[PDB]
Amino acid sequence: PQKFFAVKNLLLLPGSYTYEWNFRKDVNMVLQSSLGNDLRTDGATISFTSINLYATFFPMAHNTASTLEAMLRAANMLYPIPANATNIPISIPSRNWAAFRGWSFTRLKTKETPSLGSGFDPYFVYSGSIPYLDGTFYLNHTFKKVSIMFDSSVSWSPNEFEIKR
Amino acid sequence: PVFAVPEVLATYHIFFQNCKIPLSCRANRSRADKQLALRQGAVIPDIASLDEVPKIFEVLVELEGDNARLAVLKRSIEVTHFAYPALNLPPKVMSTVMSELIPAVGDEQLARWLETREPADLEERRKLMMAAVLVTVELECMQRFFADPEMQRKLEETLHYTFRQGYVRQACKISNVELCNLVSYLGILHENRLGQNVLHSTLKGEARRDYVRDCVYLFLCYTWQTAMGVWQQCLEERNLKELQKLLKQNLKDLWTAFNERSVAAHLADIIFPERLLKTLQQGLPDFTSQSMLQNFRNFILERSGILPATCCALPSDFVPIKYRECPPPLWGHCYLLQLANYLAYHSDIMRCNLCTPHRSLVCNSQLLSESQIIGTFELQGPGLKLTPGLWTSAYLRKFVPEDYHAHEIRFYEDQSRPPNAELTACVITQGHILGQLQAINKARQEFLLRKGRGVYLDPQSGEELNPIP
Amino acid sequence: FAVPEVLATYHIFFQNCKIPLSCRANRSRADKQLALRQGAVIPDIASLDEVPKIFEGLGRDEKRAANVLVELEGDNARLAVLKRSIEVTHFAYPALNLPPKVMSTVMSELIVRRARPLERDANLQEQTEEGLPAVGDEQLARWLETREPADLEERRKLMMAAVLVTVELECMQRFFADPEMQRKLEETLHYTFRQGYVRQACKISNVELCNLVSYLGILHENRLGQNVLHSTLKGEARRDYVRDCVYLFLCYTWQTAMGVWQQCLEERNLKELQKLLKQNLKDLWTAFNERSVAAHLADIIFPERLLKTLQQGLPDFTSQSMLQNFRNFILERSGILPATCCALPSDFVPIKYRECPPPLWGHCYLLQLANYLAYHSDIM
Amino acid sequence: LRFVPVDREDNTYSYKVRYTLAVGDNRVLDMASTFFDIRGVLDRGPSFK
Amino acid sequence: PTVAPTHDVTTDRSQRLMLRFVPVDREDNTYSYKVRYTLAVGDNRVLDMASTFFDIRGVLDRGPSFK
Repeated sequence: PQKFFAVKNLLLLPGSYTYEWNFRKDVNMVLQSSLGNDLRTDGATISFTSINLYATFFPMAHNTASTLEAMLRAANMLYPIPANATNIPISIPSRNWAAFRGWSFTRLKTKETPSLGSGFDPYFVYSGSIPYLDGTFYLNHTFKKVSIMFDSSVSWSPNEFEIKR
Repeated sequence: PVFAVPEVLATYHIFFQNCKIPLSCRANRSRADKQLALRQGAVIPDIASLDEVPKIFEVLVELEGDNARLAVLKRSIEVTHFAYPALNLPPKVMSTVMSELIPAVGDEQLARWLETREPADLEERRKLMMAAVLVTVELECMQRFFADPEMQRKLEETLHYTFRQGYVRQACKISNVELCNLVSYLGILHENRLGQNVLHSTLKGEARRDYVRDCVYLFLCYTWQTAMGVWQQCLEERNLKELQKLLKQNLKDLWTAFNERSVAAHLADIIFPERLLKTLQQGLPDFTSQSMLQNFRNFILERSGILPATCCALPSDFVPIKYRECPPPLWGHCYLLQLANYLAYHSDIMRCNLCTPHRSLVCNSQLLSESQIIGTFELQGPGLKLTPGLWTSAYLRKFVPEDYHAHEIRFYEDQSRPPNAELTACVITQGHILGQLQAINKARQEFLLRKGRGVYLDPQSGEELNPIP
Repeated sequence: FAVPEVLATYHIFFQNCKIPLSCRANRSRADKQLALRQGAVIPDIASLDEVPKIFEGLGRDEKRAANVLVELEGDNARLAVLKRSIEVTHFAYPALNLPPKVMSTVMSELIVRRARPLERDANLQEQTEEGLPAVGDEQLARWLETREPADLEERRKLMMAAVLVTVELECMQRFFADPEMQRKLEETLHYTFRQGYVRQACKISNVELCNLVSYLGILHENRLGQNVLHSTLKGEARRDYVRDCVYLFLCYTWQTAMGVWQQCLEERNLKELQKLLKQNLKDLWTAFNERSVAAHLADIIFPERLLKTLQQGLPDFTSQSMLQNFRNFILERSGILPATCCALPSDFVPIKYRECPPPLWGHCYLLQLANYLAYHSDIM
Repeated sequence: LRFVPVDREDNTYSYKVRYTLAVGDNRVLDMASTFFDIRGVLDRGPSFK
Repeated sequence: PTVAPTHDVTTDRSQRLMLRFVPVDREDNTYSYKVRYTLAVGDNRVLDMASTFFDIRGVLDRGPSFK
């Protein structure tokens, strides 16, 4: 299933559009392994033969479309953490203060998060569970204390929270 | 850029009337909350006059039913004389009609009117006129100002705003944009982050009723005082001569009315022009934040000789309840308190008719259905996306003039009667389109359930390897 | 603009914290300790190493009443009702930290650079130099002449605590300890409470000075003020109220001083501080104790000339009205209704440093100095 | 409607596919209802036990 | 002008509430641990006794026969 429009939920009126999408042949990101051993160098490969798209249109009167047309006239950030670090002072880039309806956070591993944002990451040498993509986070118990600076915040508004003493 | 100490000078409000605390003050009446309670169907209280009030019949004493908040207060208090907010017509307006009276008329014209030789009737008529000009004129001006159904609508909506209850709360929740923050003054409509309006939820029981009763009372006082100040600052000494001439021309009729309420009915009409009332009513009632009300409350307290930190103290507690339980002077204050209690119980603050009939999603099916599709909109045909911000603006702007009963407490959805007007959604009007949108949404969801995971099907044949029924 | 409202931009930051279980309210016998006599000197600075350890619990000698905040006996009835009604888990203390810019520069140059978000163009490159601590392990061992990792870690934590709390406290010692500032503080207290000298001045001039108010030397000559009500009350309640009045006044004074500082910074000063920090890095990293490093840092960022220019016109005149307004706004923001009987902010502050958590030592010193001026001035 | 793509390029690490959609006259295109259909060959490597 | 209030004076006529109760006298005999309390008049209120529950904290040694 197509996902981008599963969370955006787009609809198209006339226009004769073009729709092109790319797929992956990197074995690490497409497959999985119990051990997590680099499947790329082990000798695993993938190959496609034919991909076809299935779509479902629906009726809607041109009058309704004209009525509508005349009628209406989350950010992700990853921060480093050197080895054997204990403190981490971060600074959020200044964006629209509005829409700050709470934020989440968890700890991952550099060897597990892929450098999404290219065609192929040569440094991704692991094919196990990618918590950055399937939500299987497990390093949540390694947190001690998180402190916000003195700048005021709306409460559902303390500054420091103790995780474990 | 501000370089100044936070406090500022404001001549608008600085006026106080000093008179001795009633023997029948609120704190000295344990069962006061019992009588002050209101039920469905209660009618707006009306002003009273000396005709039906022969004689006033009446410092703090620990009573048997003194509630906690009042119990500690009745004890730690150096109560000698509590000042009251100076609620009065402009000093010049008053000057016009006291200098006209001064006894200038004499007894000859009065005898001509009475057509009788008894001086007792003459003295009674003189007393009636004096009392009318002292208390009943002001009571009539209040009655006309605050009883306008449109004006009462405005007061109800600003109270809704300030206490963040009901439709404003729903709009804030759905909007994802905070709407309570708007604070206004004569329609300027500023915005202040430094304002608290959701702290009243920490109180319940009789602690809440009283506290709110207070907040609303001071808000009404602030409204009237700012209105009077703005009127005073727009006075024309030419209009003063016109008022003098009109009083000279009308005194012959004005000294010839039998009722006292009637006497005051005509004096307000002559002195209070309708055009001026409408101009004042244009945008005068302005959003007030709870913090500003508390600041005003502290002003009243300190200026009146009580430390704000000698534990709890509310100005609304030092005031009588019934008209025949209060000295004539503070009768305006009594009327204000009754009006405040009526509004407080009307607004459900302890929804009124501003929420239940149409603005309530639970009661209004069309509005709920429209809300359900708030975000799943999409139309490109080369935005047209129904954004939260637009729907909330449409919801806020709408208000049905009918079905809003301003004469008594009705609380629709408690009556076993149909609504005055059919319930309709805010932005979407035609129901056919809404049905179509619901249908597409349902098909979307069912498809996502049917193929959300994706399905493995046999390579050689074409059956599903993991079919879900 | 609405008359009875407020919107400033330099007096509202309101650091938030959980109320120390060892706060003023919970100490019933606090009054006896607060007692001071002729043989009393100004409260002294305390460092993290100076105190052995911090304990937050109520501790021994305190017995819970037979009925965050625990009811106790031997306390003013105000405390009893306060504790019966309010038991909040957080309070919005006034902020007394140094300005964000200077503190950020100090931390970046001295402790560690702030790690900005990773912009998505590459990954797995361990360019630790950007996020590496300002001083590495090898350099620290060289300066400390020891390979013991425990010593390295303890020194690191020592000056981290130093730059987080003591430098802030040090500035304060200097800024509030000056005898001339002490005379001015006494004078402003006399003016705001209209006692003795001020009373005779009013008698001679036949004009009450309650209308005298100043702000950065630009007097506003406000007239709606009355500062004679406090005389009605007497007893421990009077002492508590005065002790608060003075504590809030001192907080306002420091806050306005730190605002005028924050206003007057420029990138030239930024580069000057950067150069000073990099050139002197060694003499700060190597020090005998937390007082020496704190003093040195203070001189680096608090030259006597700067202190001097701030002190002039700092202790502006203030009314009891202005004070109550501040208190009201403090409690309003904390989430506590003003209509509550007898709530004041000084209750939520530990008496002395042995029990306070590190972040609130500034507030502890403010309260102790407040008590000392209150007693010395003979508040009666 | 099935939709056979117009142009397909099988690069080293990507498999690009391009389509062409039709005007929604009297109709609108529910995009999130779309789903692909792949068929290929898989080699799981010598480390498959 | 303050001395000490009472819990009966405060609170509400329509409010339920919990009260901790530290005992007045405690004697730890050889086989028993006696505890004695003192209750307060239920003026405008009545005491739901079965709602009461204790709160114990101690140390336990399970003996050499714990496997």
